[PDB]
Amino acid sequence: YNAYYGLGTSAMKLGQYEEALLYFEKARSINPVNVVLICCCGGSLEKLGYKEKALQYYELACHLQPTSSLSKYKMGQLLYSMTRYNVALQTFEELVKLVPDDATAHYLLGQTYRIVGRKKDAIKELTVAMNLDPKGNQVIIDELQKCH
Amino acid sequence: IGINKVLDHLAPSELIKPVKSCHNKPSVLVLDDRIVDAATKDLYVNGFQQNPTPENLQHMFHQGIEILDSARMINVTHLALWKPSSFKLGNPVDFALDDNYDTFWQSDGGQPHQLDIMFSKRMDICVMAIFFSMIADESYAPSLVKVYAGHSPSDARFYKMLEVRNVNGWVALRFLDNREDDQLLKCQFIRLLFPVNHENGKDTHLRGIRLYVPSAILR
Amino acid sequence: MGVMYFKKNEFVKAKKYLKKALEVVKDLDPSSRTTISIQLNLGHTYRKLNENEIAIKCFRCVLEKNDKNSEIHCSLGYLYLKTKKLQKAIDHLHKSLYLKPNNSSATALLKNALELNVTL
Amino acid sequence: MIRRAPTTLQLSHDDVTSLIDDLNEQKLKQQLNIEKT
Amino acid sequence: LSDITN
Repeated sequence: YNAYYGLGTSAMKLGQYEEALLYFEKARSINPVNVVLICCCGGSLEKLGYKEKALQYYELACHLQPTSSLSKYKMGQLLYSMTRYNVALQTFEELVKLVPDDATAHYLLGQTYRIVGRKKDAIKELTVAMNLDPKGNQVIIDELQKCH
Repeated sequence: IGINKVLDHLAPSELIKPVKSCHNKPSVLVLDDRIVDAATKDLYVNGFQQNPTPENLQHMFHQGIEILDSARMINVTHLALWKPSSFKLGNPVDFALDDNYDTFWQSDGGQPHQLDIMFSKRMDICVMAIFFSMIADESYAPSLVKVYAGHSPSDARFYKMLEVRNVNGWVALRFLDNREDDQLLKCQFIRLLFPVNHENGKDTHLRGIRLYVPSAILR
Repeated sequence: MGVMYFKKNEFVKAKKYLKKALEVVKDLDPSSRTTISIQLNLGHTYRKLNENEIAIKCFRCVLEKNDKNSEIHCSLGYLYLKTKKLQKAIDHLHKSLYLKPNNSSATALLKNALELNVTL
Repeated sequence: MIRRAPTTLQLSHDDVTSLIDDLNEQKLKQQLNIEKT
Repeated sequence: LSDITN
């Protein structure tokens, strides 16, 4: 299955999304129990445009592995794309509970809180993101400025 | 009417030609490393400085390579065909492109030595890197260099002049005269000439040469 | 004679002449690049005769007697994709790619086999 | 004498192309039938 | 040193 996964990735980087999905489905068929492969297939499917099927594969992955940071990250990204911030909020709170030391999680949590509207939550999370990491602070500065 | 307007757009004449008062002389680039300037610092990387010992030259040779490769850039020196004017059966152009100061390439033949750089696909060169060693190779030092440009051996045309006085380091030449909008050169055919060396030399070495162009998982 | 009757688009007599050739050489000398040609030609006639099981068994025999043969593996993949044995088909195609990476029809055959397998 | 190596039949490109086209229309046959059904 | 001038 590793080399089918590699063929799928090689097709994906060249833009042939349907071919990448074709490789990735076989890669699943070999090893049904997986998480990263499921996520890659859901990404290819949403690249094609099948958002509902990507969601179904994603929830299958999360049911199979309840503790999977990347899977939940992809759930949150897709829900943000789909304007489902109501449950995206719980996805991000669970994710930041999983990873407390990652500044990227704090950035997304604060951005979602600002989008939904909690000013205090947004400013607190963005200040925490500032404190943790100054490398990506340029975006964090703008995120504070727009919230303020 | 669409046909008529596009034809004017492809070939503007009255709008383009301002006065047609070109000076037609070849522009000459100054390479001296005793004067400090912002423009010279852009083209001269190693920095302005007795003659350093060869090991110091080797040390600065590596630091120049590292600095040039430090920036976001893509090297395609090995993505092209090379054909010098003549060999000497001791060192082909491989040791010139080996990124090693100790080894080098030498031609042997007619005085106007030619170095051909043919490309397979349309590559957009932005920075051309060349290394000189005036104190290390004073006998075979390149004194005057003329760089051409073109899409084929047929349509080779003059691009720039380069006069050598004292340059013991890497030389960077980004191209801006040809296209101000792109700040890069677009050609498939590049050739170099070395019509005469220092102190009336005969042959010429080439220590280094490089070409620069711009652009969760299971193992 | 079997080869020429095959080339003349008259398969039935080519088949019987190749069967006679095989039965004459069946008892003696399985090796020595003669039975290989006999079996390969007979399997080609059968695959052009639209009967596939006997062609498959003959091709398997010649594969056993000689493994390094890209064309044999492409023919095996052709026969297996004609039937619904997709796993054997794809295995023989990837092997054929292994013996010869730059095969023209093999790439399209692999693509077709994989899309059919995914849709199955 | 020296025996001449017997000629070997070759799997042409044309027939395999014909078969892959036939297979393509074969799978295209029931895809509309599935939608019909 | 070679490179003898005329």
